[PDB]
Amino acid sequence: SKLAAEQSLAQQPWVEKYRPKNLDEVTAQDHAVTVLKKTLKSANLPHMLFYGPPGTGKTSTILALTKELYGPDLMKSRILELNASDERGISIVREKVKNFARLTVSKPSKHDLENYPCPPYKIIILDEADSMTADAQSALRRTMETYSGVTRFCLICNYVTRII
Amino acid sequence: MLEAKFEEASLFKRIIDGFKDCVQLVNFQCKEDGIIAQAVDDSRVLLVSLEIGVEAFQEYRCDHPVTLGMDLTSLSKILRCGNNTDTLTLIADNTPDSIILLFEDTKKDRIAEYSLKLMDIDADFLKIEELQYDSTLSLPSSEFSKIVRDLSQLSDSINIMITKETIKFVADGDIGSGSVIIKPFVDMEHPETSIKLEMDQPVDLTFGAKYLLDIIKGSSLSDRVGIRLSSEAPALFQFDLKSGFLQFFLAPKFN
Amino acid sequence: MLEAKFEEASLFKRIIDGFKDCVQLVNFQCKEDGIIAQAVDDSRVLLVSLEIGVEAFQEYRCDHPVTLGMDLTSLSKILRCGNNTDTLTLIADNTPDSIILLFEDTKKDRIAEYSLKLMDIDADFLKIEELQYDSTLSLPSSEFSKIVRDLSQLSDSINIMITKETIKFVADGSGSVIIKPFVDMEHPETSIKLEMDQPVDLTFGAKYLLDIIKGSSLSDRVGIRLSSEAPALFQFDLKSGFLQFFLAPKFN
Amino acid sequence: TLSLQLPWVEKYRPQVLSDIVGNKETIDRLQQIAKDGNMPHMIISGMPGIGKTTSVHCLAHELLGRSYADGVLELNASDDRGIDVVRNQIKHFAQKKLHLPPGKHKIVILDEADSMTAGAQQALRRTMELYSNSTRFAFACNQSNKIIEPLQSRCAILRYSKLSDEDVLKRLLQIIKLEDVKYTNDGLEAIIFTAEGDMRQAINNLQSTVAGHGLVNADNVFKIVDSPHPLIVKKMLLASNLEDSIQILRTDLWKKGYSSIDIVTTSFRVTKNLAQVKESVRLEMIKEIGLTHMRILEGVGTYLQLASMLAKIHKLNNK
Amino acid sequence: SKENLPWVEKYRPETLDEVYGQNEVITTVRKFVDEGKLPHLLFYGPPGTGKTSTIVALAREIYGKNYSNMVLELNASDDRGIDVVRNQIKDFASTRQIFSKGFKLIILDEADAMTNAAQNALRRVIERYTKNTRFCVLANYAHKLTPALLSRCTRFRFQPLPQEAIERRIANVLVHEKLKLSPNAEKALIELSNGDMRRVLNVLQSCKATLDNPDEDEISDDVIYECCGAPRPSDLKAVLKSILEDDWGTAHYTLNKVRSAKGLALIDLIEGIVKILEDYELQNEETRVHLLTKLADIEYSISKGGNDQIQGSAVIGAIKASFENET
Amino acid sequence: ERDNVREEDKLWTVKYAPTNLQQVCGNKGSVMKLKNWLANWENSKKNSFKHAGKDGSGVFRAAMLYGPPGIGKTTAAHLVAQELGYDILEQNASDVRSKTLLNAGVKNALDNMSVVGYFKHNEEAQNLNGKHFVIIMDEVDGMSGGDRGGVGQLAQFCRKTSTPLILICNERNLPKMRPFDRVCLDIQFRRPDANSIKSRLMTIAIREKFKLDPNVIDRLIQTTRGDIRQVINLLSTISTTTKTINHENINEISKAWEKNIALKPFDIAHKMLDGQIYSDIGSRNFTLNDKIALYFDDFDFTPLMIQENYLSTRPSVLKPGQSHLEAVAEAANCISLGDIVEKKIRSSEQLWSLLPLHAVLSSVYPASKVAGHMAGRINFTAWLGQNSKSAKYYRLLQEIHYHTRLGTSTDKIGLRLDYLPTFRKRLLDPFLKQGADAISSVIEVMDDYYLTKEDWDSIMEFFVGPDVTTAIIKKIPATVKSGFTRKYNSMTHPV
DNA sequence: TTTTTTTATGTACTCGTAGTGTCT
DNA sequence: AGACACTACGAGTACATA
Ligand SMILES: Nc1ncnc2c1ncn2[C@@H]1O[C@H](COP(=O)(O)OP(=O)(O)OP(O)(O)=S)[C@@H](O)[C@H]1O
Ligand SMILES: Nc1ncnc2c1ncn2[C@@H]1O[C@H](COP(=O)(O)OP(=O)(O)OP(O)(O)=S)[C@@H](O)[C@H]1O
Ligand SMILES: Nc1ncnc2c1ncn2[C@@H]1O[C@H](COP(=O)(O)OP(=O)(O)OP(O)(O)=S)[C@@H](O)[C@H]1O
Ligand SMILES: Nc1ncnc2c1ncn2[C@@H]1O[C@H](COP(=O)(O)OP(=O)(O)OP(O)(O)=S)[C@@H](O)[C@H]1O
Ligand SMILES: [Mg+2]
Ligand SMILES: [Mg+2]
Ligand SMILES: [Mg+2]
Ligand SMILES: [Mg+2]
Repeated sequence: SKLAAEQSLAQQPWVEKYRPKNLDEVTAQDHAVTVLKKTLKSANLPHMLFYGPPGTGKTSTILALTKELYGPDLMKSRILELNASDERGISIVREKVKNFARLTVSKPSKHDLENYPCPPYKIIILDEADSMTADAQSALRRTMETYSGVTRFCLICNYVTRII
Repeated sequence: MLEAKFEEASLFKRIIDGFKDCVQLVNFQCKEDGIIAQAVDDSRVLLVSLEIGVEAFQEYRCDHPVTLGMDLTSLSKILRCGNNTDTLTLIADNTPDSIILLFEDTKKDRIAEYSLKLMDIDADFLKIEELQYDSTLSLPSSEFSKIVRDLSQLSDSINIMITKETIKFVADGDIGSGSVIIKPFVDMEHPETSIKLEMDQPVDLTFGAKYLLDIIKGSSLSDRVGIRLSSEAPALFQFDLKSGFLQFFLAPKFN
Repeated sequence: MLEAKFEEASLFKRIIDGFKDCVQLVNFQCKEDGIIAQAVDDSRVLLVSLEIGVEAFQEYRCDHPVTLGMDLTSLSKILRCGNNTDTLTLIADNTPDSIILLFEDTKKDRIAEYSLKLMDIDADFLKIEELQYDSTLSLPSSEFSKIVRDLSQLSDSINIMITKETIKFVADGSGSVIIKPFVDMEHPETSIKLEMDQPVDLTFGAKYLLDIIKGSSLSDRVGIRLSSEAPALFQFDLKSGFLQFFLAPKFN
Repeated sequence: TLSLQLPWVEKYRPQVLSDIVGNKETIDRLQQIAKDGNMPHMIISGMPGIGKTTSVHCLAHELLGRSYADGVLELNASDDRGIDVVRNQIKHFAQKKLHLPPGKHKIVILDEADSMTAGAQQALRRTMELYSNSTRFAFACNQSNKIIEPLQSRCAILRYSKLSDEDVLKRLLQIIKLEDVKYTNDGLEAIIFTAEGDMRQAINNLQSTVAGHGLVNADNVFKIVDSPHPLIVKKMLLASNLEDSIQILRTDLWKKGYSSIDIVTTSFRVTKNLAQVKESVRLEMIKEIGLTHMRILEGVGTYLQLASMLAKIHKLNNK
Repeated sequence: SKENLPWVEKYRPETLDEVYGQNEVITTVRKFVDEGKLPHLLFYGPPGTGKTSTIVALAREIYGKNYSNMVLELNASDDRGIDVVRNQIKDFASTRQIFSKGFKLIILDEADAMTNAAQNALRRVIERYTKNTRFCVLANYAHKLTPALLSRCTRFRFQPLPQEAIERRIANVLVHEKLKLSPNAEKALIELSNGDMRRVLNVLQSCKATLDNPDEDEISDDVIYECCGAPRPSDLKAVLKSILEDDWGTAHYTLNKVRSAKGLALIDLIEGIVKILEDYELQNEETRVHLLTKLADIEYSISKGGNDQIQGSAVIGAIKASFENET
Repeated sequence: ERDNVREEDKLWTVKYAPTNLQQVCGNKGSVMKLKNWLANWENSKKNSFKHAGKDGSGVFRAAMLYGPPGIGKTTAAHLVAQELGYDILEQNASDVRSKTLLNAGVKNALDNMSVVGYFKHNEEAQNLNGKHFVIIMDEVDGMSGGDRGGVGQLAQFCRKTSTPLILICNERNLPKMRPFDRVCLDIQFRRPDANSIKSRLMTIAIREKFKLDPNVIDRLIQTTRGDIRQVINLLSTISTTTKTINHENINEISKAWEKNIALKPFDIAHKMLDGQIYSDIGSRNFTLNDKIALYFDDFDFTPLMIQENYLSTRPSVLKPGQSHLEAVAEAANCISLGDIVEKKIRSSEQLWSLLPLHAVLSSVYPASKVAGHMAGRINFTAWLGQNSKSAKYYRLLQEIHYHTRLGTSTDKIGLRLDYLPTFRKRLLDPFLKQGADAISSVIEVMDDYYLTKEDWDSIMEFFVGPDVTTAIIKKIPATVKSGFTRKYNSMTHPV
């Protein structure tokens, strides 16, 4: 269980072995993680758009934030990670993303509420949003604007100009 | 918590078949009196309202009023994986979460535990059918289905006219024009074939055929369709279940 | 203003279903004697005519002769709504831009009217003056439907031979059925009669015969008249009139 | 707020051919045709908001009298108009028998005929040719080029033109007289200026100004309706100095909320439809505008790109 | 609860009195709905101007709290094709209301992403059913709409929010939240918004979270600039002065230290230098042509990546070569 | 009452339609040819269409008519069928015409006589072919098309029939009309002459109480572009208000009834490369909007047609101090820019809103740079055939590389550029120097890399320039090649 | 005077195995 | 009870695109 994961991390490349697991391991991107830590005590996480050069820690930051928010148990049930290795046309955005956003948040267990804040919303992260077509991006507008009470959107990209 | 154990399995299957391809997103409400659910069509033209009391269930236990929203496609997919000989059990936890549909066989230990993830629909539960109706009538299900799917071939609109002791269904289209005139009469050896009609004012109003063709699908539940019509009032098409009722509120056309 | 009334809608329903697939538009003339209607196939190969007199109608009123050009698909859709226990009534007014099919039920207070819009058809009504057919035979319609369904599954062209008081239905693998004229007194319905003057050699298609034999529900006996230089006549008897089919042969 | 009133475009929609202030020639032609009968197949083309649908509707109404309900088949772009519809319903209507006066015919109105598929348009040829003695076809479109030549060969072609300021002014004065609205000459002039030969847009802007301010004045009209988009773009491109064009782009277009895509598209359209400069200068300007549009579409749409486009256009104009 | 929504969603206007910036449009719309003469509306404007909020508050004022049921709201998130129009919109327009008496409202939000066939089918739905229903089309780009559909609706242009309206909304938020804001900080906030309320609300929430205190202090310009990562006017003008006056090596060192000490971006510095040099009164426009062309080229190259040092040196050299002609 | 027709209720098109072959306007040669072909039809069928006469008609059992719309193809065919004593069975695109539908309805009529011919006339034998069918299929070009459809069914029916089969279409040179290339006798109805149309117009004018001078009919025809039907409709439409049109109101009449027809992908190349259009006078007559609409008439071939023959003209818009080579280089640069634009258009994100820009960069600007006279002939774009050939060669090279990957461990291009110059000398060269006893070496070499006979034949087709094997393989003695191909199907090869 | 071209969502047509209510 | 007309959801084929 835990020891197997420790050994696998110890037998992984240094890029993935030393991936920041908490919002404290990030060294230089302090302005964003300060707000991310202060909103961890509150419950008003807004829709976020991470942009910058490659290798600055956007994916690591959002993963550490989702972990510190939901715990290793709700981490697998209250997240929706859509990367560039999947289909992200208009059809996918309209069916899958909208169905997940319209879903209700999963009930936390007894051990979850004791150690983690467990916010009343889930997170739909979209990694590498540069490859998303403009129509599939415009389809996300009302999807993220009306279901903000139950889901939160996190876009990640390198060129902020590629997003409408 | 919520425990709703049915007596059979095909009952809920036919209940969902009544409006399978009619609406999409429903929000059931389970209280101490029973399950009640109203759902608006995608085009916001008709409203399905179903109420099943504690009579159709074999066991019923509801602590607090719970609201479970779900899509009818996923509900149909879950219900199709259940055998017609199994026993159905709806379970809900303290807070509203994925409803547990349990299929329990009566002879072999077959525990089919499906978990349907809920939706988050705006629970805009209104209070409807609390208004006085100008004309009320009741007629067998088969006759209504026949008339509807016979007039739907001549046109796309159906005008219903209630005059003094006179019911009239008119279909005016392009290839032809049909008109059926049924008269109120009550039989004694067959009390179920009677066509009752209590009218206070003449009613003249048109509906669409694409919606009547889906309303008549509910004729598999009951055999006496009640129809309530009035000027500027939703047409009430009521099927009477053995425990509750399933009523479709259809919006009349604009002349 | 014409007003005709049947005893039951089943008669007219079967009459229409007998030839509902060979033609789509048909001109029903209406005189004092009865209703006559002929319709040519869309490929102009099969002409279906029918005549029904007053004996089949409970009531009949036709002040002046009038031709009603009506489609068969819409008429079929309209007649499918009626029930077999209803009394069909055809009603038409002066300048009949439409025709009313009225269904009355005798034991319930239900009156179902259906107004159908007529078509504007080129009424090139050809005369049906009698031509002396070389051979005139008659045999029950059921065996005719069976033999045509048998030869149809083998090929498309069906050759008919009337020779030396023998009938030959051959389909080119290659199948053949030979029929003898034998008159039976104990069973007058299966009496295959034949009057031959010249030996006839005709050749028809598959779909035409398949659609003609589907009308083998009004009469238990069909009469076939053949000539080398004239189209074949397949007559089915009715209670009051008759339903004739006229089929053109194939090249030699 | 329980019920609303009909707009002035629908309320004052002409119901007779005399109330149409469009092209006098074609209107008088349709009037004489409806008065004598024998309406032929026709295709009416033009721009939106000049009286094409109303014209054919008034024609059919005055030609059919009370038999309009049973003799006119109206099919819009909102209804299915595929090959199946033309095969079944249009053919059944053309073959349908109807006793009409000895000078009238059944009319098939097809609104937005430029949207019908090629199969339906091809199937309609023999449908309109075999029943041309009891059924007539009237198409109403915006582009005659979208209708195939075989269909156009069997009908008359009526090309509706833009409504001059005189006709729109007369219609607006008639509407004001029928509505008793306080107006001013400069307000009506501004309405005509912002309408650009669009009668429907003119009536809509007039009703909006009336219900929003009460008095039809140039001030209120310009306050509720901005200046035409293509004219400001033309004035920006035709500027003699780079500073003037930059100031125009900044104040009139960028500070008022006009997106970069709309600006570059209007610039392309104006340069294409321009006639003041030579063909080669217009081609170079279109080339630069397209080079800028290729960056605007990639998400690099900012004020700096439009400023650079204007600078390159002025450098081209700098001999 | 509403206390969990983001500030952009939490402070969404629910009535027409909470929609600032648009006064000529809001008053005319209120008069339309009061006198009853409500035509087909076309709200065209940039993102974050308040079109969706305006139409939602309008439908709320028209139908009451029953807005979500008496109004058909379609957007780009929903499937909007020609068959979708033909069935849904025509059946909604042709029939009557289920809950009350009155006209119907079809809100086609973000209708600039609809197909041309859908608009061609809808343009005759708007004209045929116009006595029992209405159409409101929201758009950011007026070029994606056909002229036929564009001519059937009354066009209302939502101007970018001015200084006074954004300041009023900021004051309302500062009353609703236990937060204080500096005057110069407020001005800088107005400057980096371009009339976008969403950006203002988002960065206000971010600076409130940045305070790291129980909010007994004030939010200054430093907090704002460190939150949005935007360059300060001081560093902007210092870099511009070092480029215009100092040597190549000195200007390079100044740009490097300014962009590396605060972690600023080259695109933000480019935009700031462009905004500053816009007020510069110069000689013959050739220098302005060269400056604009080279800066736009460098911006388009930055929009695709590359070497940041090479692009910074390119900016310096381009500005220097452009101002070398102004002599 | 219903049979009673009214002349004021019929269109001028149908009330003045030709009732006999002597009233058709122009194209007498085509009508006479069709008449001679239909008259000699049964005589040709009697000899299985083997006998051929001086007219050249009799070998094709079916005939096709093609031309612009409205010149009288259908009327001529119907009149010939009526005057030759035949029964007309007419079908067209308005009726459901598919493969299954044609097999159901029409297929049963190619070898079956009519049924109404008997009822019409039997007492007097005017002609033996009165009981015969003629299948007049109008609007053949309106079918669905493709691999599945009634087009191929009719093309195959045109090969086996015992009844005349006339086909009418408006567009002949179409891909869907390709199966009809060599199966039916093709007749072309062309632009009718002005004299016959002039006489017909004079007749219908004096009949309709309408004044008309013969000086306007030429302009009417040239604006109508050979369509008597549109001329008749124009006369019927304008005569109701203006009863005289000689030289005053003809300007507005022509400007209002101009035929806006799309040009063929070859006429667009001629108009685009026309030097007069880009002159100072021609620019304000054929505006830039018209030039862009020219490209938009067919935006799939116009850029290719321009790039094909933009350097095969004599420019007349050369600026002072600019040679032909400079203009051609600028046109090629703009062609490359339009290429980039087109790649951006037909790629992901579907940037089709850039189509007007691609109009100028690919078609308008390169034509304007090189506009002038046409030196030779307008050559069709050869880029399509070269692309098809290169794609086929890439497929073959991919097969060869996937066969020999087990030994080469290189890329497709790395094998084409490097391995083939040695594979040629390994396989083919021993044949030119060692006779027929070098067969075992070649077999072993091709086995060591899993080559095949088809692969061997495909390898020798990649080399160009001074190394072409199309003659070297023919120089090889046939005995050596026969021994090689015989040894190939004998020895076992491990795939 | 003539042939072809990668892909991406919307639109329209077609055959078509399939699921179920009905009649000899 | 079963056969077969009626039928409506689904895979395949193209056809445009300002
Ligand atoms: N701020 C950081 N602190 C510590 N390690 C970091 C930081 N940023 C990146 N890393 C390291 O770099 C690895 C990659 O991090 P990522 O978050 O995937 O980079 P990135 O920003 O996603 O770049 P992309 O995916 O190409 S846009 C992490 O697993 C860490 O080992
Ligand atoms: N000549 C006119 N006289 C009076 N009102 C007119 C005139 N032309 C247009 N209108 C008004 O504009 C409204 C709509 O006109 P339409 O005929 O629908 O426009 P159109 O010419 O058909 O262009 P479309 O429909 O957008 S392709 C009418 O209801 C009238 O109120
Ligand atoms: N005029 C305004 N007054 C007050 N708040 C506003 C105003 N405009 C925008 N906002 C705020 O910004 C949020 C988003 O407004 P929207 O109306 O959704 O923007 P929009 O005008 O529709 O532009 P889009 O949706 O990007 S096309 C609202 O919920 C408010 O919090
Ligand atoms: N040569 C002609 N002389 C006289 N009238 C003609 C001539 N050609 C056509 N017409 C008229 O045009 C009408 C229709 O001619 P058609 O032959 O049907 O046209 P078409 O040449 O077949 O082109 P289509 O129908 O678009 S394929 C006829 O009834 C005549 O009134
Ligand atoms: Mg990443
Ligand atoms: Mg119109
Ligand atoms: Mg919005
Ligand atoms: Mg023709």
